[PDB]
Amino acid sequence: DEPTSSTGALTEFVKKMRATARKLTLPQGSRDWNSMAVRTRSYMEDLHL
Amino acid sequence: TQVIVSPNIAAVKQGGQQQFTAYVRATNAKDHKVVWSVEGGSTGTAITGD
Amino acid sequence: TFNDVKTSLGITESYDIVNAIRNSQGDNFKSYVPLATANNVAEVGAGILINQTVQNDFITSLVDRIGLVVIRQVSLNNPLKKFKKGQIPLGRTIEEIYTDITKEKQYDAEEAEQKVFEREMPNVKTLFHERNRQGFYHQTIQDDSLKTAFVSWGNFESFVSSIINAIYNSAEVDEYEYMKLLVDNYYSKGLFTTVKIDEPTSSTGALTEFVKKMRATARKLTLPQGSRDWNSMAVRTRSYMEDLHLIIDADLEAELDVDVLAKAFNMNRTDFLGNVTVIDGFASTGLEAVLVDKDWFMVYDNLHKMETVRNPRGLYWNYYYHVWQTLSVSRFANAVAFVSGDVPAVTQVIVSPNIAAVKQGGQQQFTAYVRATNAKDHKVVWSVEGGSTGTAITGDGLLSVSGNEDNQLTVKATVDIGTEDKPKLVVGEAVVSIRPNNASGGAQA
Repeated sequence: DEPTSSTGALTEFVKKMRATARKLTLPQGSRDWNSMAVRTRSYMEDLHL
Repeated sequence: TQVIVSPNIAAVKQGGQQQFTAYVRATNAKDHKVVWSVEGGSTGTAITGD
Repeated sequence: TFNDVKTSLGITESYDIVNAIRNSQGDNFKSYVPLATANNVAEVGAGILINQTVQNDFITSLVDRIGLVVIRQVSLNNPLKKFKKGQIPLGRTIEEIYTDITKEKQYDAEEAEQKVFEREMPNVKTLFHERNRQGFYHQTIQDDSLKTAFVSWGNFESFVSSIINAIYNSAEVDEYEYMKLLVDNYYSKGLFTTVKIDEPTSSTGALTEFVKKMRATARKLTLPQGSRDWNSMAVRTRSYMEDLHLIIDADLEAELDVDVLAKAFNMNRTDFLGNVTVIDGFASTGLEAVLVDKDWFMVYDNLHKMETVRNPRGLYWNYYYHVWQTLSVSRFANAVAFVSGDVPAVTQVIVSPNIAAVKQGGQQQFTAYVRATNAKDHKVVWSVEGGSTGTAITGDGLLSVSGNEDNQLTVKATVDIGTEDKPKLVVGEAVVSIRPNNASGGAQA
């Protein structure tokens, strides 16, 4: 939902943020976040929001 | 599962108006309807829709 | 001199504390009941204005003396003097020039064969400031008659010094009111970029919704790429965070102070993010928290001159302290006025460089920059009021004048808001002079 629409929608956006940014930097990686669908891994110092 | 009201703590001037925002936390996206109400107070203190 | 007088002279006296009250009830005024000299303290204990020659209580021929002289001194300083920018001896007008960015073209070697020496004009907007105030502060000190009023030389000098400090305070009082006036001029002329807020005094949510628009606009003003909006000339300009100056009044501070900060474990995250200065004014309606660059003020100086004459026949000096200033506002700096209450849908329609100077048969595109307040509406309606019979603007800003066009034109960018039965328009304007073509003219095939 739009995070500017409320405060309750704002914290909802943060929980979807931090959960996603942890998924990008798991040590086993995933196929779910590229578009070539390869098992890649990000690092926290590389992610730019 | 629950409903979150914006400005959970509000402190409104007499005569003033605070817009409130409901945030329906759900699983199925049915965009559920809200009924607003207010407990305590006068006859003049009455909430409207939205 | 003076004959008799009452003691209460300018006293309106809501209730008589002396006889009508303290002598009357057995109420909370019982703490003042046992006082023996209370009817005297309540009488002249506010100060008196007209001095009598009160006699002495024992030797009635003697008089009572003034035992102390308390000359009280004030020093009045302009809180906005840090925005003052200099002095001009010679000249009247200021030519503030902005150059703006231009548009990219595509690389093509085959076309580059024939367009080496083609020319493309820069995008340069200028604006103009000229001298505004010319005033003086007359003061007269008649030193020799004032020797009758004092006994000490140390009090005589501290009084004649005080009158010299009655001007130089008034030169700071009136300069402050003129620098507030430039703000309310700039809002009345409709030139701030208004961010519509609620009145922060009403609900503390409306206060906290105001801090969010405050910090956002401050972050938006200082984005390194700059932004076209937030100023009245509509150029791409970039503010520095140390150069933003949030000008609130004293009430809006204590809203943030008591409500927001008091209950903030992290103070810097709900901070105003500017160099917050405090006034007690803005005078208009709903206007508060004017967030400006420091280059917004174009206050210059022209004369600070104390000129004296002495009348020798009557023993006095005249003190004419002349102040001449150029009190104006740059529009190339960017300025935001958080106006509560109801504001219009469109505040202004900024148009293209308003000096187009188009040759007969030429074309010129005019770019509208609508300063809408809320979210979206408002297609622009164009117009060629001025000369005609050939002069025709399209739905975009192309002018396409004529071969016969002579008179200057007024290109209008009209935005209709409000009611269809009384259509309130926000009409931005642009001027263009028409120079003759002189080739491919006369008659034509």
